[PDB]
Amino acid sequence: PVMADLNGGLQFVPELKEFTAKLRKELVETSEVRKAVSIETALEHKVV
Amino acid sequence: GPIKVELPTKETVEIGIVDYEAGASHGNPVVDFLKRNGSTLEQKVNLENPIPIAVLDSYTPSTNEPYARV
Repeated sequence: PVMADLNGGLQFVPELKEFTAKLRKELVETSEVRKAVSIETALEHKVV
Repeated sequence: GPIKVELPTKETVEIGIVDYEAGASHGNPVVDFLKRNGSTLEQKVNLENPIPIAVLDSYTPSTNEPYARV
């Protein structure tokens, strides 16, 4: 019986769950903060 | 104006200031933002229903000279 490992080295990353959650959280944080700040700036320009 | 933060004793202490200056403008952005994002604190609170006190009758004097002179 043959066992082929096609995991691309992902097994060496420690705490994969936490690492991926951190990556995704940082991405959503960036997106939402940018969107909300742009909306607020647009409203302030339109009112001024 | 001052910005203050509520303390665990429900007391407010100052932690910063608001300041905004502009030339020609069509409105105030600070208050617009605060209205859209904050809540208004009103010191007046209305009773469940008004409580009638009385209906009274009064008369204006025939001459305004005494009040004018006092």
